[PDB]
Amino acid sequence: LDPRDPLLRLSNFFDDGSVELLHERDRSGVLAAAGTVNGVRTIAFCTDGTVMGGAMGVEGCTHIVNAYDTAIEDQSPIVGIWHSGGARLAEGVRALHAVGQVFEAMIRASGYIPQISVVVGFAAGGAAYGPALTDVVVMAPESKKSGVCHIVADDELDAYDRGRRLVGLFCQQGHFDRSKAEAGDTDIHALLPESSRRAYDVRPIVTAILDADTPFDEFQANWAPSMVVGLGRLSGRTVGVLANNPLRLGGCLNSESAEKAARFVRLCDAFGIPLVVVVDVPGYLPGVDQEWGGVVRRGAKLLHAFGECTVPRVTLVTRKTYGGAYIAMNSRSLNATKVFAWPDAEVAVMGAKAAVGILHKKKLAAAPEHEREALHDQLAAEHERIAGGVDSALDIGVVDEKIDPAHTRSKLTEALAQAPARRG
Amino acid sequence: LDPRDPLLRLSNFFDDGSVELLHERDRSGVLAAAGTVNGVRTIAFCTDGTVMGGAMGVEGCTHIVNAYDTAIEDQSPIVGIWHSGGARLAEGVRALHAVGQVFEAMIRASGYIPQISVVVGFAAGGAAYGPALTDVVVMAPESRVFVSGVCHIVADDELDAYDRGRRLVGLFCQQGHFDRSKAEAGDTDIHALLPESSRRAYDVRPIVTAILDADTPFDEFQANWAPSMVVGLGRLSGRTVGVLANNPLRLGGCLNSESAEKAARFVRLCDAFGIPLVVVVDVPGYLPGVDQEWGGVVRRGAKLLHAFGECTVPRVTLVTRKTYGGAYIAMNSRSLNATKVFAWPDAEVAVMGAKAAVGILHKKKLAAAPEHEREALHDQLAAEHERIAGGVDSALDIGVVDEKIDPAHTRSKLTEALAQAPARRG
Ligand SMILES: C[C@@H](Oc1ccc(Oc2cnc3cc(Cl)ccc3n2)cc1)C(=O)O
Ligand SMILES: C[C@@H](Oc1ccc(Oc2cnc3cc(Cl)ccc3n2)cc1)C(=O)O
Repeated sequence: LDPRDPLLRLSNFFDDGSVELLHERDRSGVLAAAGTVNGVRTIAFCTDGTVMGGAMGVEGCTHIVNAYDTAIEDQSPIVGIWHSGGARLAEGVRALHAVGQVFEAMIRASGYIPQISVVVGFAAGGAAYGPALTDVVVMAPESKKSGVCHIVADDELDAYDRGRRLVGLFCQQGHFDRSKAEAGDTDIHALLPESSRRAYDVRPIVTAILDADTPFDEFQANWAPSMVVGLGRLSGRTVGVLANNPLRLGGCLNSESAEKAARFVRLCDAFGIPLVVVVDVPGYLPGVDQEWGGVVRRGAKLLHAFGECTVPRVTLVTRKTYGGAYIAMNSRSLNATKVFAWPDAEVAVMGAKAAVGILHKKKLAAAPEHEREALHDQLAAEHERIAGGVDSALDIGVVDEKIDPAHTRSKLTEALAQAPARRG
Repeated sequence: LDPRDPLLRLSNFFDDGSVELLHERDRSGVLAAAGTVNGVRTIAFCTDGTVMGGAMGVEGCTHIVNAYDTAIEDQSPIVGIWHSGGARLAEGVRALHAVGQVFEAMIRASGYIPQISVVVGFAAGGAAYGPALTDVVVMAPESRVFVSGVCHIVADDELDAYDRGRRLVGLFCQQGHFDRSKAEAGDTDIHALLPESSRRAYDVRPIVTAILDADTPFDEFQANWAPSMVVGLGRLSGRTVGVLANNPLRLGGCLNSESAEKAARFVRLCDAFGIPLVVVVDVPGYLPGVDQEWGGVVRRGAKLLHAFGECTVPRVTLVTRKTYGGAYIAMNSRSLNATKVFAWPDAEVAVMGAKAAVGILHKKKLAAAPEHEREALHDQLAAEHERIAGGVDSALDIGVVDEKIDPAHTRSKLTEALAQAPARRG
């Protein structure tokens, strides 16, 4: 059989022997079917790369729409397998219309049933926008469109594999397990650099929080690299993680990271998936040139996403969190479920040196130039002794609890478990 | 510092003698008040630029939050007047928390009561992000936002800024009703505004203004951002409507990343407040960034599909000259549940232009043809393709256009469809 055969593709995705066609096979360019993915009833459709290179037509789109109606009715996840040059030129406006009806079905399904796209071949035009409307896009390398693909697989087979795991993440979310959280506790603080000025990759910290032999399904690893987001399991339960990554742009927020974070927050909130927000961010940045439009607009959207969120969302401040960025990273003012801080964490308007340069500008300016750098450092030291600490923020109430980093897992799990499924 | 006195500014904005302060005056850096705007009960607050440059602190932010709670409780529009360098740094994290609570209030109000910002001075940091969370930002030129599409309306001066601020609350809060007699009395031959040649570019704005009431301003949003797309509020037979229109004068009228984003936000705004939409379509395609980055147009375009697809206010489409391909689907097509789709007689609804279509469908015959005859062949191939594809009659047959109309009744036909639609569904 040709490798592009849609029944072959469907069969490699679904549980063995579970495939049930939803319609008679034809020359429409689409084959849709029901089946199971590790037991859970799932709907899927596959564009047929053997007919007109998978081009989307009236009858094909109609099968997709029927599959969507079926999935919506049964509340089943729906998975599309894509390989298609786009709309069938010969079918004219009729095909355009039919493609649009696919979009409208996906929009009706949005936030109601999970939608996973597995792009296994070239996908252009309507076949690029189709996946763009779904919740998670898995791409095989054999298939610039920056930020559109969430997960890059090794090949086609690995792509169905990640696709299958995603069905489990969304449809078998499970329960938190306090005993497993404690059993996985480690000293996560040890993963930080000795110097508080040195940059590090946050991912080992994310990995240490999540269950040990469970994959971290990171989204968009190569887009907006100053932000890390993705799905995993914490004591068996599906969680989404967001984490500033000091390794890139000093972990600062900017237009694309804010966009990446906001979309991820909205996706998890839509499906009842609780969030862990690992914060270590000194500030935020404009684009090339000094354009602030993006980070203002996207930043606002980030605020909106956390603000309206109802799933549990717990913040952990590892090292430092400053200013407006502090506010946007799931702060108490935006109704965070709980905010924890490691012992040596700093929560402040800005660095003590910068703070002092502003608060004592005139004293510093009026001081003799030779006594000045010493005066600045002395004032900073005294500022730092009364402002910035965890104990100050505790006092104000914007940090709920300072925690031993050896208890990060259990503490996080405990806070998430005590929150309602929906409120805040 | 008299001119930046908040009471003065609040008084310059509200109807004369309607100011009722919501709290004792102080040095918190904000003053909040209730009042009227052409009789509509309105809540407002002004940052106090005479105190530490309007810097935002715990007490001031608290007044803003109580103002929001009052507006939300009484379902009143709320207007912020902004002049602030940022947060009261000496308050430390306390100030950060307080500014966040302002954001959180704006979020609670989002889509529930109209929020209008009037930026009259330097607005930085938190004072930049606050207005970004509201629905319409008006900016006086004697000012600057800092920490691009963030400003929707640029006024002539501070008083002009208050005047537009005031008109805006009228658009949101006194939306009125459609009026057939007035719609018809304003009918003109709108098609006459197009060039003779279907290949010439033109500014779509006179077409929009021809549709809207003759003696009523068209409040265009973001005129200098995403210029291939025009959006804005105006009145149609006295009724507040939103207008979206591709503008052929810029980038051929093509969709792209920021035009899709501009359109999507505007759709969601009108949908939130029960404001019906007129979509004027003349779009031949869509574009990547000039570096060939398609990411934006894909992500933002999908957001436009979503905005129209979920929309429940009435929304009617008018195809004037052409609508092609994927851009056709996105511009409030029947497949996304458009309320009604009108087309002018010579309009084209198609996958692409006939010349382009044939060039693909018959690439081989064309390339085989002798060089001095390949042009006559291309043209005869095109003419026969458009005998059978692309016209309004065909589109009527398929069902993607509901009615071909005489352009001289454009304004009244649009009014009729919007007026007779359910206020919610589709
Ligand atoms: C000290 C500083 O205080 C600020 C600065 C900004 C601010 O508000 C926001 C809001 N959303 C943001 C979102 C992102 Cl992605 C980044 C930064 C953001 N900042 C709130 C307080 C200032 O006033 O000078
Ligand atoms: C012939 C052509 O047909 C298309 C192309 C694209 C398409 O889907 C969309 C969806 N949203 C869009 C949004 C915008 Cl702002 C622009 C273009 C958009 N296109 C649907 C059909 C193709 O398949 O090649």
